[PDB]
Amino acid sequence: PGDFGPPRGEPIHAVLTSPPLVPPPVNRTYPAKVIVELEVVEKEMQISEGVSYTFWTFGGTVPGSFIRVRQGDTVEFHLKNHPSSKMPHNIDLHGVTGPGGGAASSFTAPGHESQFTFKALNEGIYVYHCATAPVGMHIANGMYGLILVEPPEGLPKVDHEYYVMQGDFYTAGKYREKGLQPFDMEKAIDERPSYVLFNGAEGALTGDKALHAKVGETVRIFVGNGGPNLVSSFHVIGAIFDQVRYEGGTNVQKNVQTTLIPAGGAAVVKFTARVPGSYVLVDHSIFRAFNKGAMAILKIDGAENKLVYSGKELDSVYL
Amino acid sequence: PGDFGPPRGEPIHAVLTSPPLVPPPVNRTYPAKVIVELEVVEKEMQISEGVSYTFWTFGGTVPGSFIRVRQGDTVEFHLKNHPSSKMPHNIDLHGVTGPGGGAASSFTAPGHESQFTFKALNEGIYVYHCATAPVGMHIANGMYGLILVEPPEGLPKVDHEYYVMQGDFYTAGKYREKGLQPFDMEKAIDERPSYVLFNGAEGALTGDKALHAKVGETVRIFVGNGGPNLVSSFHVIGAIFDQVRYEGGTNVQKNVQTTLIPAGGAAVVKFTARVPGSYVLVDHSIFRAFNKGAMAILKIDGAENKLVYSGKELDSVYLG
Amino acid sequence: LPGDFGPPRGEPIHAVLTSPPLVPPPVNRTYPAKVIVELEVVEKEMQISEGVSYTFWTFGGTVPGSFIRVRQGDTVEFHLKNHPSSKMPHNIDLHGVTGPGGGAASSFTAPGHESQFTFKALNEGIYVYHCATAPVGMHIANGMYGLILVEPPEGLPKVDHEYYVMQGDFYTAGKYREKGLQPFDMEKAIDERPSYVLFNGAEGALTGDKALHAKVGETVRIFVGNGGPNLVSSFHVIGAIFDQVRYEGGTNVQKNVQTTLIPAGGAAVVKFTARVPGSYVLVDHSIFRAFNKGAMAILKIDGAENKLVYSGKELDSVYL
Ligand SMILES: O=N[O-]
Ligand SMILES: O=N[O-]
Ligand SMILES: [Cu+2]
Ligand SMILES: [Cu+2]
Ligand SMILES: [Cu+2]
Ligand SMILES: [Cu+2]
Ligand SMILES: [Cu+2]
Repeated sequence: PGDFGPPRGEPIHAVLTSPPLVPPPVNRTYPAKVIVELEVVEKEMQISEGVSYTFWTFGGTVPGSFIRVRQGDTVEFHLKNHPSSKMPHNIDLHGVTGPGGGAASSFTAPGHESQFTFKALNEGIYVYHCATAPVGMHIANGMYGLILVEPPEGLPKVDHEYYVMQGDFYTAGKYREKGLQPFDMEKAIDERPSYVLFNGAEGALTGDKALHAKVGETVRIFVGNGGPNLVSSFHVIGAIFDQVRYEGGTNVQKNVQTTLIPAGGAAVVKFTARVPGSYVLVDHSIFRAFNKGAMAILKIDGAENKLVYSGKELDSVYL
Repeated sequence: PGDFGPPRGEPIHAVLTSPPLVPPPVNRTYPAKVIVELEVVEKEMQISEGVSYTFWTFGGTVPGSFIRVRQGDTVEFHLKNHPSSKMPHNIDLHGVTGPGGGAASSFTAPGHESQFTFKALNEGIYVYHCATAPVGMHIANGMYGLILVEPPEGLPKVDHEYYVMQGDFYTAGKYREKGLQPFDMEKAIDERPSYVLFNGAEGALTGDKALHAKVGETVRIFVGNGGPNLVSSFHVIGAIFDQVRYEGGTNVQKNVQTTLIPAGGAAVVKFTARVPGSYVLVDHSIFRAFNKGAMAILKIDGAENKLVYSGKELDSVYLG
Repeated sequence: LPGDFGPPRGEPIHAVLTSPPLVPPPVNRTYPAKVIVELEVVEKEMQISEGVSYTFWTFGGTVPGSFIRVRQGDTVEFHLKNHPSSKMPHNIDLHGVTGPGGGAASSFTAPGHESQFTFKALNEGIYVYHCATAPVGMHIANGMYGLILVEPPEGLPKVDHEYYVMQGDFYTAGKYREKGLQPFDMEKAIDERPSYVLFNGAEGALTGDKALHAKVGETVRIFVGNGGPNLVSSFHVIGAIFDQVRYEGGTNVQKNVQTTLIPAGGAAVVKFTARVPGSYVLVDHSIFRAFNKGAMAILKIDGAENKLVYSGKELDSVYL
C-alpha cells in the first residue's frame, strides 16, 4: 500500500499553487519527507459584482492552495490559523489514512500552528476541507481544496494542468443582492444555495482570469466539488472529455460529455484543444450555470480549423 | 482522433427519427458528408390528461429528432426555425468540438435557416439542446435530443434500439392542475419541478405507445437526460442492465440495477428480455416516478418461462 | 445466459437471513440450489431519534430489511409473510429478479397472508429489494428496503469483515428531533425535503454500542444500499480511502476513490484495509445530511498505533 520504504534525500518544502494553477510534477523515483505549510485566513471577498462575503480560506483563496505529493511520501503537515481568525479551524484531507483524515490531529486556535505527520498510502485526487463543528458551515464558507497524490510513475505529461473546484454557497440575501451577505444556515440545511460557483466567485475564471490553452495542446483539469451539498453535472461547453478519472479513481471512462462529481469528491478530465474560441465549464444542472453563477471560461487561441468547426456558413429565409 | 481522412462517397441526407425510434446503423467503412436538417417548432401539446404546455421542439417532438452519424463524419447542419416561432433558437450538440457546440454558429430567427459544418471527432451518445438565453428556459420547454456518433466499426447488433429522454418540467400550476400551463422560472431556478417525464408527457410511453420487444430479444436504450436540473437514478422495473455505458462513455459497467444519468448527460443500457409482461422505466428517485410522472413502459410479448419467473404460485393464511 | 446452470441440484437450502449490519457467510457452493427464502413483514413503532418514534414498515423487523445471500443461477423460492398485525398489504420487488415488478406482481400479500413465487437469480450483483405497494414512495419511505447479494459462481474474494449498511431519506410531519410519534409527511416526500437522512433506519443505529468494528490490518467490505426513496448518497468514510469500489454495484471496480455516488434504489460495494486505530465515520458527503439530518454511522478500528502512517498531533506552537 504505497510501500516504497522510509523517506530519502533532504526534506522537501512543498511549493503550493493558488487556483487555478497546479504545482509541477514531483519528477521523483523515491519517497520523500514533504513539509506542507498552509495558513487559514478569514477575509471579506467579492462573491459577485457588488456582493461581499466573509470567506474562510486555506492560503487566502477558494478553493485553497493545491498540494502535490507522491504516493508513499511522508507528509509533515503544518496548519497555521492566522491571529486575525475569529475561530479555530482544522483540516480533513481525503488522502489521509487515519481519524478525521487529520481533523483529530489539527485543531488550531487563532494565532496557533498544529503539526501532524501522515503517509500518503493511495494515489488519487483528494478533497481537503475544514472539519470544525459545524463542518457544513466551515465548508460552505470556502474551507476546501485539492491534494494530488501522484502514482509512483507520475501522471502522463500534458501541456496544461488546471485546478477548478465547484461549491454551493448560502447567503441570507438572494442571488446578486448587493452588500455584505451573511452565511444562511437554514438555506444550507435545506440544500437551497443562492450561488453555485467555480473558484469562489461569479467571474473567478472569466475575462483576464479565464484559463488559457492553444489549439493542439492537451488539457488536464483537476475538478473538485467542495459542496457542501451539490453534485456537479460537470460539462465543458464545446469540448468532449477524451478521458475522465470518474470520481477521481485510477481507471478512466472515455468519450464523456458530462461527468457527475460527488459532494466532497473530485474528477480529472482530459481533452485536446482543436478549435479557437471560448469554452465554458458549467454545472449542467443548467439553472446553476446560467442563474446561480456556475460558469468558468477556457479561452483557446490559434488557427481556425473550418474542416472541424466551420462557424455559421449561411443564413436564409424559411417558409 | 477521428482522423479517417476527407469525407468520401455520396453525400448522405440523414433520416432523423421521432422518439422513441432510432435510425438504422449507418453500416459504413468510410467517412462521409452527412447533411442534417432540423426544424424548430413551438407548439401546445398535452403534458398530462387535460393539461397542455407550450413546448419548444426540434422536429415537433420532445425529445427532438434522433440524429445518427459515424465518428470521422463531416456534418453539414441546417437549423430551420418555423416562421410561427415567437423566439429565435440555436443548437449546442455535445458531440461538436468548438464554441457553444454550434450555438455561436446557429442563431436562427423565426422563418430563418442557419447552416454550420463540424467534424464528429468523438464516438459517443450526445445531448443536443437549444442554447438561446435564457438557456434554462429553452431546455425546460423541451429543446433537447440525442445525436449518436457510432464507433468506426459500428455498435454490436441488437434486436431493438429505443430512444428515451428524461426531462424535468416547471408549470405555474401544481402537478395535474388542468388547462394550458405556463413555464415557471421560479420553480426552475429552485429545481422544484411540477413534472419529471420520459419523452415530454405523462403516458408518452404507456398503453398503445409502450415500447415493445419479444422474449429472447436484446434491447439497447439510448437514455438521454435533458434536465434541465435533475439527475436520473435510471432503473427498469424487472430488468437488470447486463451492460451500461456509464455516463455514455465507451467503457462498460456490467450487472447494474440503477445508473445515474447526469443532467445534460446520457447512458446506454443493454439487457435481454426473458419473461413476458410490463417493464417500467423510472427515475428511481421514486416520488418522481410515481407522483410526478417519470414512468414509461416496455411490454415484452412471448412464452412464459416459469423456471426464470413463476408468477405468484400460492397464497396461504399466515398466523406469525 | 451466463448465470443459467440448469435446474436446482441436491437438497433444498433453507436460507438464513441476517439482520443489519451483519451479512450471511459466503455460500461456498459449486452447484445451483433451490434456496427457500422466508421474509416476514412487521409494521412497528421504533425510535428514529432520541425521544422521537416513527411507525416503520420492515422486512424481518429491521431497517434495512434482512440481508439475503444466494449464488448466481440459484432457483429462489420466495415466501413473503405479512404479519396479521399489519394495517397494509405489502409485496416485494427485488432488483435481482428478471420479470414483472422484480416479483412485485407475484407477491401481493394481505395482512395475515403468505405469498410464494419462484425466480432464477440470473445476474450476479448487489440488489436493492423494496416494497412496491401503492403508494410505492410511502412504503419505501417507511423503511421497506434491503439488499440481496447474488454471488458470482466462484464467490467474492475473501475479506476479514463484511458489513450491511443502507441509507434512506425519511419524511416526518414534525421537524428534525421534534419529540413524540412522528407521522409520515407525503408533501415533504414529494418535494424531496427529508427531515432525516439515516444509515440503518435511525440516528445512532450504528453509533456508540452499535458501532461497526474491525482491527488494524483487516480488510473490510461494506455492502452499501440506498433505499432512497429520493436522495443520491455522496458516500464517504471519514479517514478512509476506497481501494476498490464496485461503482453502482456493478462487477467492474474503480480504484482509489474518496467519495462514490450511490443512486436512489441503487447500491455500491466498497473495500478498504484498516491501517490506523480510531473512529471512522460513514457519511453522505452532501454534508448537511451527515451533520444536521443524522446521515452518520461509525466504524471503530482497534489495534496498534502506526505513527509512520498517522502520528497524531505532534506540536501546538504560537505564530504571528
Ligand atoms: O424497481 N423499483 O422501483
Ligand atoms: O470527510 N468528511 O467530511
Ligand atoms: Cu474552519
Ligand atoms: Cu470530507
Ligand atoms: Cu430555443
Ligand atoms: Cu449542454
Ligand atoms: Cu409495503
